Amino acid sequence: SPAPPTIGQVELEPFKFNHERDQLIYGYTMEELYGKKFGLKHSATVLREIK
Amino acid sequence: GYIQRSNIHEEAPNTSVEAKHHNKTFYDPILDIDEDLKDDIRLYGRDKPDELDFTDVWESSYQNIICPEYFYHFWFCGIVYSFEPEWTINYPFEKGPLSPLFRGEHALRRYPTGEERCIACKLCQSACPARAITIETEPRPDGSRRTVRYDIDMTKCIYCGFCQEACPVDAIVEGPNYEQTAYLHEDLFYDKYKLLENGDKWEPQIARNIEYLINQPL
Amino acid sequence: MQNKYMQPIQLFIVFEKLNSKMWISKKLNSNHSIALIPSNWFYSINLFLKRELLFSNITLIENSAIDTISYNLETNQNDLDKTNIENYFFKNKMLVFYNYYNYFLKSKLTLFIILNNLNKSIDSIDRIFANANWLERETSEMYGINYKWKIDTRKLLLDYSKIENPMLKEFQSEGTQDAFYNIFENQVVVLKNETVEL
Amino acid sequence: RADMAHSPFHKAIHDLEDKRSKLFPDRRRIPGRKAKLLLAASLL
Amino acid sequence: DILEFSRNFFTTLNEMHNVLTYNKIWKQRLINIGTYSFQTCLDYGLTGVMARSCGLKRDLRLSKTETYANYYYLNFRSYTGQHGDCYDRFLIRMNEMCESLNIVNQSINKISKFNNIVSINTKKNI
Amino acid sequence: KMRDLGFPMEGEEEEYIEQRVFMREQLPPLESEFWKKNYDPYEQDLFHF
Amino acid sequence: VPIHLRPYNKEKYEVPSTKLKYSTGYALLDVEPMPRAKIMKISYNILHKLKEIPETAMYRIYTEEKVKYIMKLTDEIEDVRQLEEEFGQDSIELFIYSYGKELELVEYMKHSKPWESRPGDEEQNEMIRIASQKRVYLKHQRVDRPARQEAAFIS
Amino acid sequence: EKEKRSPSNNIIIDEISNSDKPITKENRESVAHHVRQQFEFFREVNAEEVWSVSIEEKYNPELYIYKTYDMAADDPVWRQVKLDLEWTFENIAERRESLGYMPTFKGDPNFWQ
Amino acid sequence: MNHYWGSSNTIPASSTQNNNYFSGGGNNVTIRGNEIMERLPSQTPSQNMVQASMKTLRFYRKFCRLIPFILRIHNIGTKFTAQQAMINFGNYIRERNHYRDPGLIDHRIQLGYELLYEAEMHFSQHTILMQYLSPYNTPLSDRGYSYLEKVKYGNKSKFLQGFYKGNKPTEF
Ligand code: SF4
Ligand code: SF4
Repeated sequence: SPAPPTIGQVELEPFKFNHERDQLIYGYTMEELYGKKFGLKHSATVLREIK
Repeated sequence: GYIQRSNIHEEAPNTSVEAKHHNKTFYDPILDIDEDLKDDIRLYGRDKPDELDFTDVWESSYQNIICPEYFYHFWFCGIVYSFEPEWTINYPFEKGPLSPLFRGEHALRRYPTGEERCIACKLCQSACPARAITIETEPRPDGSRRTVRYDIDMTKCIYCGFCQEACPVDAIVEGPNYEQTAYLHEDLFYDKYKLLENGDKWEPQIARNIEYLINQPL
Repeated sequence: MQNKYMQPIQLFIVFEKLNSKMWISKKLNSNHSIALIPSNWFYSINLFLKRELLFSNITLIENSAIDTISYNLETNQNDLDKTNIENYFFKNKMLVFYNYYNYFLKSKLTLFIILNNLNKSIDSIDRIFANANWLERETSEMYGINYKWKIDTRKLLLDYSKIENPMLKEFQSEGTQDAFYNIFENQVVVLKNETVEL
Repeated sequence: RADMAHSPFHKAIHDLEDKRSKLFPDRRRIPGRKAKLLLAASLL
Repeated sequence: DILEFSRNFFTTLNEMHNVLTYNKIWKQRLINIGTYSFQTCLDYGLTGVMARSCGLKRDLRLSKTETYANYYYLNFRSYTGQHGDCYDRFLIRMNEMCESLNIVNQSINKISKFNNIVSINTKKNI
Repeated sequence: KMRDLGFPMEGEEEEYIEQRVFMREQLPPLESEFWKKNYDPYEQDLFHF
Repeated sequence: VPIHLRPYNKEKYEVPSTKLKYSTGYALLDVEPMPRAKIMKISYNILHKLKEIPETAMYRIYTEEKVKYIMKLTDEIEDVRQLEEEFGQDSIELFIYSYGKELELVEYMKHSKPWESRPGDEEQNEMIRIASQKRVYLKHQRVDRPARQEAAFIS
Repeated sequence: EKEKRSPSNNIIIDEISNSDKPITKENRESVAHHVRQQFEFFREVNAEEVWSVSIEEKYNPELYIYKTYDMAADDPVWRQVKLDLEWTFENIAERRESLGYMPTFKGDPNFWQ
Repeated sequence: MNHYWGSSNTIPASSTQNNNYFSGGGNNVTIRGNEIMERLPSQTPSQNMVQASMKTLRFYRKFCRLIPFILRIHNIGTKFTAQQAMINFGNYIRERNHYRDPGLIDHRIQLGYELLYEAEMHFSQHTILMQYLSPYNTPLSDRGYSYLEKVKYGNKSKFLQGFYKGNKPTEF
């Protein structure tokens, strides 16, 4: 019987902290795995008014 | 549940301008700007956006230094909300709006001839959820069946009106009176004299209300 | 009927040593299943329920007990068959029921346990479901149920310095004591009560 | 559908542009305007 | 009179809205207070507004097998939070009041007679 | 030890410390604990003393 | 070779996905970038943990069948959206959380032994059998007038 | 002959489902069949709810955002509700002003002869 | 010990010291604890009468140890001494001697611990909790007593005493 892969104790939790995420993403980055997170997407008129 | 439903998806109404029920100005470009704010990651959890910005910097600086909570809410509550006229009802000189169905002080009624309506059927006694009604009956020497005792503990009563609904001759009613405050616990032990005089005093208003209520089904 | 339904039969598949007795009724919701469970397997059954897939997303909705020692049919005594669940209310000293809801299967599950011992002893499940603490405390104080391996056994709703089970049929709704102020002691005391009767 | 656009259950469907303008704000808040204005004014 | 009450209740609810929702003190008093997730929300048998704040979609009116009293054949919205704290519960309660107004309006419409009889010529109401 | 357990390790994450220190329920006991024969508190056997 | 008897493939399952939800609908629940790999890991660990339960017990058989079903379904599906359309049309995070919960039941069932009988079973079965039976009533029973009680006389 | 089932059939009675496939310890394929059936039931029962479960909502959520002094102005539906209320009030007012009077119930002691 | 009776649940002697220096200590037996009780787990089941009797004896010992504290905090020391209160509660227990179901005895021990904790934390009223410490056939010590019915019904039996004094009101 092949040995099962190891599962971390803190793994299987509903959410993760920073070092837990660092454990999970050892080969990759946030953008490559989770995607892009956007704060606000102002329109052209709003951006022009802000400048 | 108990019927069939081949298509559970409720399709949206027709959006064509040709349609009779087309609703222009339903969507407002100035107001409906949710596409701007729907992609914010702050609305979905504890996470932070990939890039912060000077707009957030300016917002935080405005919130932390100017402290608008001391002028926004102060003005907008105080002045405007104080401009509105008052709501108070002057109780000694005005009364709050009631209805002919209002359940107040109990009374025993009479026929227009002066005869008691109550025939001691004890339906009101068994209808009482609080067991507040006690009735004892003897044949009156002329032969009619009348109560020798009919009393209600007003400290047991829950003022529910089940007894006036159960009465088949409209003998026991709940009147419009609510100013029945007493100084002794024994003043709230209502016997037949008290209920009879309550009926003899409040008969016009009770008659008017019952007249309207009777005419309602008709 | 007019909805997707399936029995919770895997529970008795895993627990191979148990008889299966289940009911569905139109007096209940169409997703509500009632089952009979022996008392000596209740803790293990709840352990299985709390963690097994498609059961783990479950919550305990209600808990209570029925004093069936005085249960009698009052009408239609000739319309009872061997399949009626009320047929299990006879000759049985006590009954206990638990009601759960499962979000994955969108189902209601009621479990019934027959207590036939005079001391009314059954294992507690408040170490599995955090609901069961107050619910089981109230049930134990109301019906005299003796819960074993419970987190908290203190009284929940009853008065201090009193031992009684008011929800038993033998108990009269007026109790046995009344509270009065005592002038000779300048404090409240309890006395044997005389009450009005209608 | 009473909760989506162009629903026959809705009654006020004809030209209510004036009422809609009167009852609702006609300008959009733009971030930073108050902050920049107040900070510059305070410094000056 | 119920429709009149609804129209004025919009204004009174907005009046309560603008002293609490955006208040810095209110936010610092309610945000991230009493936070819990769905696991606690299941362990302690939480239902209703608290269950909608923990993130769970649980409304008995909108359930297919558990609905009652005309609710299944109306059209209203229900709200769920994404943080499970006091602020979410407050906002959910305000939005539930608004949706209750909407449901009352829908019921009154369902017991209403809108169309009338028009003259055969000139399409004039009689 | 705290990092192995899963405690917050940053100032920003401390705002959710309770979610990792209190909101996780204790595991229920095994039924073998209930099936024991004796439940006396342990003490040293003083046979040779 | 069957998947459950096939060694865990790190490269096949630990692959980034380009189509993930912006968030789950639940508070304090994080989107898992690689859900299929986690499902395979938990399934293999469940099989290894079940290796200690007796093979003839229905708990082991039922769990092994369910695990095999889940493994086949998640191996045949490469898109997370169709996988989530299976398994209740909800967030896959809830499914993974509940399956991790399934992990501990193996240890909890060793000390409870659902495959072994208990001393109190017989009384429960007897009281089950007693409850269901025909229940006649004392009234509605025919009683005839008894014959005359003849008197006995001593000698 | 005495019972209606085979000695290997453990279904004493089944009125709920009228099943003809007993689950037995000996028959291991029945366990697999039950697992398949239960997973299919899971999918189907979650695929029939009209509000509780929606994968499209999970992937395309719709949010309500507080942005102005008016809570109703942040949602077109509430604005439509307010306009409908005003429309009903105006219709009632014009309909009642057209008639010019209002019948009322007046008390009559002749009712109490 | 994470329990209300744990050896570390004592009130500190001073604000900077649990006891004097060089050592620790505290009183948790004859007085109440420092922290409040938050849970009271079930009694471990007793398989026979010996375990139940041991539980009863230990509960009685705890009650006897806590008597003086209760008498002081409830201002009931003049009605009876500590020994008299112990004897009265022992009379209660003796009236409960005929019990033979160990589970019932465990339930009773749980209830007794609960009522004792209520008494020692001012949850109950002294005039209410004194019903378990009052004498059965003796007057209380804080007031005088009447011996009228002792003089008139001197040698008369119990039946005659209960016959001369009725069992119902006589007006009705
Ligand atoms: S219900 Fe009416 S008629 Fe009957 S006993 Fe009472 S008052 Fe009399
Ligand atoms: S109103 Fe209700 S509670 Fe009061 S006397 Fe009548 S029946 Fe009884």
